[PDB]
Amino acid sequence: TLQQQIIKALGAKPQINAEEEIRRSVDFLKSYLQTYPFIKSLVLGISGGQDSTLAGKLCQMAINELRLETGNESLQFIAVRLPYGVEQDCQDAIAFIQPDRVLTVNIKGAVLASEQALREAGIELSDFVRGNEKARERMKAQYSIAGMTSGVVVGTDHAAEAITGFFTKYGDGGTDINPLYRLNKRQGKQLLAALACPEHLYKEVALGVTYDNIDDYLEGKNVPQQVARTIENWYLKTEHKRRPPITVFDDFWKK
Ligand SMILES: Nc1ncnc2c1ncn2[C@@H]1O[C@H](COP(=O)(O)OP(=O)(O)OC[C@H]2O[C@@H]([n+]3cccc(C(=O)O)c3)[C@H](O)[C@@H]2O)[C@@H](O)[C@H]1O
Ligand SMILES: [Mg+2]
Repeated sequence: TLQQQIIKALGAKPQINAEEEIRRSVDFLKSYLQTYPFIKSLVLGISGGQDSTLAGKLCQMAINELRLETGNESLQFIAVRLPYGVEQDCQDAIAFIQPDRVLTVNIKGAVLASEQALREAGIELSDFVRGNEKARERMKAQYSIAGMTSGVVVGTDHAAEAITGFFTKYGDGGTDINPLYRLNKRQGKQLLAALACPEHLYKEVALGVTYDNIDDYLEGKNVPQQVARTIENWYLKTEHKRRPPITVFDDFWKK
């Protein structure tokens, strides 16, 4: 079935052990940094929501352990707040993560500048397209920071978003390493609970399904046929987002 094929492709599991997965992600980040010792920083955009808070906690834990283990005082986790103009949840998230450094970059000025240049050329953006533009400016900011701090950009992509391609191509989807990949939405909550994250930090119509529908599907459960079709429709439609640019050698789009 397509469901079984998708589940395999995304590495999703019906049930996971919170603590064990926490260590799998942390050990992953630690191992990567020890393999590429020129990397001195982990950069992650924080929004005060479930995904970035979970990833952020794991990143700081990885950095904390590597410091104690190697003695390298130069390693650091950089949390980046990227507000558009002018949110107490972000402060709470920060207090929970206890990041080594927090940088605040307001992307409004740049986004308005990009839109003005486009407008003068004859292109007016719809609010929808402006949203992706915002996501890409956030990507740009994080990569500039990584470039100046010898770091890599950590992504928050997970199975529940990868399956529907619910991310901006080269926007929040533009990252270097994704420690949450394989987990579904509710499983991400499990990890946060295990980390004692303040409940309110992890507690939109675009899709024709709910996150419970998506997580159930990813867990291999029997869902109403039309819900399965909707989910698979999104998956098939967004394969280009989960693969490198298309070349004359590719044939996946021909099926
Ligand atoms: N090992 C690793 N594993 C995972 N991620 C890694 C990584 N090393 C770096 N990264 C990530 O990638 C980033 C570095 O890559 P990138 O941002 O490309 O930076 P970089 O590789 O330095 O790209 C710039 C080079 O491309 C040339 N360029 C660019 C564009 C157009 C043209 C032209 O001729 O028209 C030439 C430019 O002249 C220069 O030689 C790092 O900051 C980090 O975010
Ligand atoms: Mg997310």
